[PDB]
Amino acid sequence: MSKRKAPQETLNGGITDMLVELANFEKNVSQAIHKYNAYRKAASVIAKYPHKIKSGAEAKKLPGVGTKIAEKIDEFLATGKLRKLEK
Repeated sequence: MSKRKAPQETLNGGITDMLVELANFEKNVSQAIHKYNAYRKAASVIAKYPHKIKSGAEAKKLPGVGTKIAEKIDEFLATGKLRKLEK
């Protein structure tokens, strides 16, 4: 796109894609602004991070990420797959 080229080594391009996607679902919805900044801020630092998050702690140390969104990051680096186990 002239100056804005895609990323050669997609590091955190899969995570931000799930935080930026649902993030729109937060603001796009009425009573969903608290969770909005959750992925909107976490996806911002990760989508614009110069390195990869090793464990969930590496995501919490980032400025803007809390323990809720950062907790989901640990599950990403932990196993990677997210079954539908709600218990």
